[PDB]
Amino acid sequence: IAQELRLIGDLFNAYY
Amino acid sequence: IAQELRLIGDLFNAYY
Amino acid sequence: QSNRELVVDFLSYKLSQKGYSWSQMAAVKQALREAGDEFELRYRRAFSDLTSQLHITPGTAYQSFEQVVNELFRDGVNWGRIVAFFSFGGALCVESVDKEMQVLVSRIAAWMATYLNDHLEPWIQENGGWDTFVELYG
Amino acid sequence: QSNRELVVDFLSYKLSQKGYSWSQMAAVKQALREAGDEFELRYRRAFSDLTSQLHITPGTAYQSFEQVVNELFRDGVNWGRIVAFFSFGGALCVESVDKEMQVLVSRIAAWMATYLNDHLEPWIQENGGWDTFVELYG
Repeated sequence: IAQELRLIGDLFNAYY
Repeated sequence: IAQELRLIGDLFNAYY
Repeated sequence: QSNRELVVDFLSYKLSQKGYSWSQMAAVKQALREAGDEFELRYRRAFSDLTSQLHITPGTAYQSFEQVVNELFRDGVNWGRIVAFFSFGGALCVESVDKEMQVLVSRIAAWMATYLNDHLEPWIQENGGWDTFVELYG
Repeated sequence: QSNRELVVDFLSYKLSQKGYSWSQMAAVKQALREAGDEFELRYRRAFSDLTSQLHITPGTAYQSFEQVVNELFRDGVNWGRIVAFFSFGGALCVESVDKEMQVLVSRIAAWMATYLNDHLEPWIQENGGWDTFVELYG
């Protein structure tokens, strides 16, 4: 769960 | 506006 | 305290998305949001859109507000009318801002809160409080 | 004060329905609600539903919470991760209650608010505060 949250989290941040 | 609000208002109350 | 506000909000939101409630002050807020949506709908189909009907002359917003409200509860109070009270106030804040009169928004909130406290609260207490309102509007 | 709360809520709601904002503390709350909805979506499609993945052993909820959070921000902080932080906490409150463990809901809120204050706030201040977060998530 921890790694998965980091992924979409980092994908969100890089998206903007 | 006043009479109209009273209508739907009273229709709501009687509905339940 | 701002940080906890953000946490209690969102958590309330996510709990409501699953039919749950953070507190049953939050269920009151939720039920009233939904009620206002339904009211503004059945008002729209039966007549016109509530916000479109609003045409506020400058420096007459208080008089306009107090006139409709005092007439709404002239002969009595009930839950459906209190819903109308909130929706009308909401429509007035939205009609303001639209006409670049944002200053009125805080003033309207003060008019609503004051009228709710002094005039409507006593009725609300005798009729089982806001908890009752949620039962009828589940 | 409960009556004004009901008025500021709803008014915030009705203003948001028309792309307006009561205050830009309310825009933060709004933007964060939406962000959490989008996060929980792209998390679901890419993997599994976040809430389903949760399986809380009794009396281990704090350890479970602190483990994921401390790992999430192990090497840094960013807005997208703070979104994950809220969503995960939200999923945990929803996974609780489901298993009849409502007592945890308030405790989770305390864990989130505390961690937000002590550990995340300093980062938030240096990166232009919560106002910046709203610009990126309009």
